[PDB]
Amino acid sequence: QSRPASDPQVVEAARKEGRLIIYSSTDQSSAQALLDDFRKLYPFIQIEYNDLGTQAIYDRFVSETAAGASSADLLWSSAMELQVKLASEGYALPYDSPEAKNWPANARLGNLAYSTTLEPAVVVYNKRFLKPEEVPTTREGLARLLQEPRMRGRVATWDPERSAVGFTILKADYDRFPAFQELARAFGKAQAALYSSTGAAFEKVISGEHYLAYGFFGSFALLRQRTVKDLGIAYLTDGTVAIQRVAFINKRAAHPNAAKLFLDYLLSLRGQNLMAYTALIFARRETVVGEATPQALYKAVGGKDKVYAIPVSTEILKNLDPAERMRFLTFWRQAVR
Ligand SMILES: [Cl-]
Ligand code: NA
Ligand code: NA
Repeated sequence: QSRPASDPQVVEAARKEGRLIIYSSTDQSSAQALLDDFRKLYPFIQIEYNDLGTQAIYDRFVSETAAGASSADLLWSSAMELQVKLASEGYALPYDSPEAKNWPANARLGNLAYSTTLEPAVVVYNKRFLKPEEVPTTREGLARLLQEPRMRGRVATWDPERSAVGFTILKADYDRFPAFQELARAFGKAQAALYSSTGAAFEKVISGEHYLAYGFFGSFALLRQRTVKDLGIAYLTDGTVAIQRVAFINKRAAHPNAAKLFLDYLLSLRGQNLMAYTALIFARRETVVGEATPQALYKAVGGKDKVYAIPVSTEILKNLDPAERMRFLTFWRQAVR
């Protein structure tokens, strides 16, 4: 009774194909439950899951296509600007997902690419050093906390010069919230350490070498919290930036119908529910019940209007413009040093 909406012509052509190749940035141990469940629905499809860095996905896909080689059927990546760039340059199979009828226009590049997640950039902290009631939930509040001598060298955030996702998140913050400028200068005052990776930042918070990290995905925070009871999460109430992992089907898929079934599964309530519940990846689909969901996120930030979803839109390509990049990085480097 929860099987994704299927075109019978598509399921029958997927049987003949009987294979699916995925290039994905989602860690395989996070995706596993979805792969196993997809196979229970479509046990006639053999999956090749390639778990790759977001740059690897873009380079590898661009290479194979250009050399004319067989590449991925489906590309699934948290690098929104690179996915949107490929899908707006002829790399994407146009396909109207029957599971995406209620997707907001800003969660889909028409029929070229789809959001699969709505993941908030949050504050994480070490509850042995900071109690929940003293962790501010606004940029101005965090800027105030970081004036305290006890916070000097105790703060982590992204290095937007070494992380594409870190860039997306901090740039969205800078473009949307004036108070971000005060907070960036406070990272300077506090001698914030910058990280190219969520895991390197989280390790230092768990160790107590930092007490607080700003701008990391709630999905990773929740996943680590399962293991680590001293990890606190605070949601920003003056405005939260959310990233959307983008999926699209290769225009040249060898198995385009298998890729439609998997894209439909990723978007369905069955797939979105399993992703939220088992992977603790914040779902896109608003009907999912549980902690890693739009409803839970909206209650935590004080309403839907306080979440800015980075859109699945060619408008985000301004982030790749050298002049725009430079203006942001010029401000950033001046403020945080
Ligand atoms: Cl990361
Ligand atoms: Na389907
Ligand atoms: Na639904």
